[PDB]
Amino acid sequence: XXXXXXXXXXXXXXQRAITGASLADIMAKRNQKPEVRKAQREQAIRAAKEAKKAKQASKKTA
Amino acid sequence: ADIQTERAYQKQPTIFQNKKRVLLGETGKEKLPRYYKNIGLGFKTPKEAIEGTYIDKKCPFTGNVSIRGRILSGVVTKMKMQRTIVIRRDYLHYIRKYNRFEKRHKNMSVHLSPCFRDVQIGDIVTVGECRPLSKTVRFNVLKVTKAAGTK
Amino acid sequence: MKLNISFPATGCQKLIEVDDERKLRTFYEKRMATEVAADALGEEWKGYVV
Amino acid sequence: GISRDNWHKRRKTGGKRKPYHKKRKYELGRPAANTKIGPRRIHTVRVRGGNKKYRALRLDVGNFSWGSECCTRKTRIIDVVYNASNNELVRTKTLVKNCIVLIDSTPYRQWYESHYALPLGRKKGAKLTPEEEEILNKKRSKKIQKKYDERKKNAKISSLLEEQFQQGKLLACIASRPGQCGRADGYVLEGKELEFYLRKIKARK
RNA sequence: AAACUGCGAAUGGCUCAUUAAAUCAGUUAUGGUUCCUUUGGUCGCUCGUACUUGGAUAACUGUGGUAAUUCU
RNA sequence: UGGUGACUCUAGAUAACCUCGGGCCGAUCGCACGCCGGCGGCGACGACCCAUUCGAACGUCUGCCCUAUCAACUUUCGAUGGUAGUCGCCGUGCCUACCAUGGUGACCACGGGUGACGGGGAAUCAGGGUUCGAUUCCGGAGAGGGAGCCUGAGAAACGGCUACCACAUCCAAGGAAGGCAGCAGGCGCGCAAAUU
RNA sequence: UCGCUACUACCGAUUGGAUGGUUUAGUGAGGCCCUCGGAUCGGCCCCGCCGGGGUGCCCUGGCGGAGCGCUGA
Ligand SMILES: [Mg+2]
Ligand SMILES: [Mg+2]
Ligand SMILES: [Mg+2]
Ligand SMILES: [Mg+2]
Ligand SMILES: [Mg+2]
Ligand SMILES: [Mg+2]
Ligand SMILES: [Mg+2]
Ligand SMILES: [Mg+2]
Ligand SMILES: [Mg+2]
Ligand SMILES: [Mg+2]
Ligand SMILES: [Mg+2]
Ligand SMILES: [Mg+2]
Ligand SMILES: [Mg+2]
Ligand SMILES: [Mg+2]
Ligand SMILES: [Mg+2]
Ligand SMILES: [Mg+2]
Ligand SMILES: [Mg+2]
Ligand SMILES: [Mg+2]
Ligand SMILES: [Mg+2]
Ligand SMILES: [Mg+2]
Ligand SMILES: [Mg+2]
Ligand SMILES: [Mg+2]
Ligand SMILES: [Mg+2]
Ligand SMILES: [Mg+2]
Repeated sequence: XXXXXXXXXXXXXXQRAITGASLADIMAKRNQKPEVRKAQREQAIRAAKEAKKAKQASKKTA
Repeated sequence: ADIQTERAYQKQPTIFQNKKRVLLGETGKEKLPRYYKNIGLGFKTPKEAIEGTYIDKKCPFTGNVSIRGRILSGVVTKMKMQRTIVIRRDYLHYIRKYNRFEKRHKNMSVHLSPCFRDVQIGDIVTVGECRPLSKTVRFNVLKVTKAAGTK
Repeated sequence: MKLNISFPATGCQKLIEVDDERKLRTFYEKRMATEVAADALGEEWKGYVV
Repeated sequence: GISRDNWHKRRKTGGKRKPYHKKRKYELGRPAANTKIGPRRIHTVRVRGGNKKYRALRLDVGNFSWGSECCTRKTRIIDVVYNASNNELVRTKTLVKNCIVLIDSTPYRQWYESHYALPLGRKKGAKLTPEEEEILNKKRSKKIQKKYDERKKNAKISSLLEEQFQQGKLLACIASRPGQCGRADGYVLEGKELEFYLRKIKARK
């Protein structure tokens, strides 16, 4: 006799392997935990700090 | 009273009347201060404007217009329009071939502030140019000189 | 009638050609952007929602 | 579309002229924006030069100056009482410049009673509420009571205005043209004009 | 390369049908207005995730349709 | 405070206002690399608003060929003016509402005609004129005829669009696409005019 | 004057025909404006179940299931 209902449909983002990184690599970096990432970050940060003060000494040398 | 003819209230847009006062100053008198401006070319703004009670927005003195442009003169012929008159300017147009002039004339519709009055057909009126007031009216009456036979 | 069918999550397509009046019976009198399960479409489809 | 051009027209004498050019953009007229009282509705138009003209289809609030005591408050508009131009325009309640309009007394009476600490438009029944008595009767300090008392000589109001407050509705007039402007803003009718317009609207009956 | 964006396409070129205080010429005004650009001015004057924020779309990949297009 | 021949100018102070179809305040780019974990040089775009330039748009004064076998004309549907508005980028019967009854005309209005775009100019000339100026500069109009809009700083644009009329192209008959008064060139017209 | 031949314009029924220009009236494509309309496309909530964090709850995450909830385009 009438329609009172307005349907609400949902949008879902699935996962696909992106060319050059297969779904195993995406999930390998995604599921990586806070200890691993924090270690990598602080290590790269300190390597970069060393290279940078080395290049500051290489600025004052020239 | 008698100043307000029209449906709308008749004001002098740049003056604020309703400024409040003591009941000792309300008993003294109500004189709403005129706005009048001195028009520039050395026409002394008539006495009848600065004292006078009338309100006309398009008058050069008591209202909003600025007189800039040509300044012309003519003679009054027909006044049946309200706050405007028709004046005619005569002149001689030279025809080269014949080496002589022919007479010619043009009719101007021009607005006239209610301060000037007793302006009588056939007398000299000097007008000055304004921004367009109406369809045919681009001018404004700056000063009125009587005809040669005034008593 | 040809059907142009698309799997979003897989990211693929196929062009299918359907001549059956029933299979289209399910689709007639339908607006765009409405969900119909594909049943009459074939044996394989079944629980497939289109 | 609608051309506000001058060349469709008789001469000063009245001979019709044959138009030399077909209609030009800049001579365009737009449709009339009539403005009604309701919940706020506004449509931006892009005009010559690329500037925004703000057009008002429905208005509610407008702000107004109570000029005597020199204040201005943001008020709610109620009704169109009078229009010099057109009676038809009163009937449909249309807001144009210089039509005349009823507004809420409220924010004014509040300001006033805060400034002068005096009763305004209150019934002779005199019935009051706690906030009212604490604002009006209040408490003072010596320098304070002298200030307020010094202003009490000043504040007295035209009997007409006084009445208006008692009714809750003030008579005002709109100086801004909502049609192009986007706001209906204006001033309270005081004194001579107020008495005048009152005479016109009593004359409307 | 393409495609998005920005800008230009209102100039220039052609013709003389209309058009008789109209166009137009000299003359003046805009204190009655709009102005991309260019040139100079302004651009911590406001007292109330930032070592960087949100979503989408074109080219591109692909599946297509129509006799037909600078269609989609 | 400053300015004009003259402002209801510019600047100042007070009360408020501020559009969801929103105003300003840089979430941007490059090249050099240097200085005491911090500092910065040159540029590129942007940007509200002044001012300026190119203008544009409306007004002022004076000026046009023939015609009386056109003498009165305009005004219920704006003619002329008044008052308040609407619209517009603003001044204005531009448009509405309400009043007034005006305005033009033998100094030739109004109407008709023009093998009429207006000028700068050309031909011819003792002095005076007469005739011509579609045509390379300046201004106006128009893109088959009318009308109506998008976009934009700027068009009522036609090498944009939407109709109707007139024309005409393609078609698988469902539909689609048109605009040389740009250059060439073709047809027609014609006494009359060039190379795809 | 009459007569013969030729050539021009004129009156002339035919409500003669054709074209152009205005326009009264009726009809009225198409844009623009207003009032609606609301196909669809989102966002926020509502819960269920589970994972991490913070203290039965709170902050998140991961899905899902659903309401004439209320908002934007
Ligand atoms: Mg600008
Ligand atoms: Mg492009
Ligand atoms: Mg540029
Ligand atoms: Mg600049
Ligand atoms: Mg493709
Ligand atoms: Mg008027
Ligand atoms: Mg006016
Ligand atoms: Mg009327
Ligand atoms: Mg011609
Ligand atoms: Mg000529
Ligand atoms: Mg010429
Ligand atoms: Mg030529
Ligand atoms: Mg030219
Ligand atoms: Mg044109
Ligand atoms: Mg042609
Ligand atoms: Mg542009
Ligand atoms: Mg066109
Ligand atoms: Mg062409
Ligand atoms: Mg062109
Ligand atoms: Mg050609
Ligand atoms: Mg031949
Ligand atoms: Mg030849
Ligand atoms: Mg009709
Ligand atoms: Mg229609």
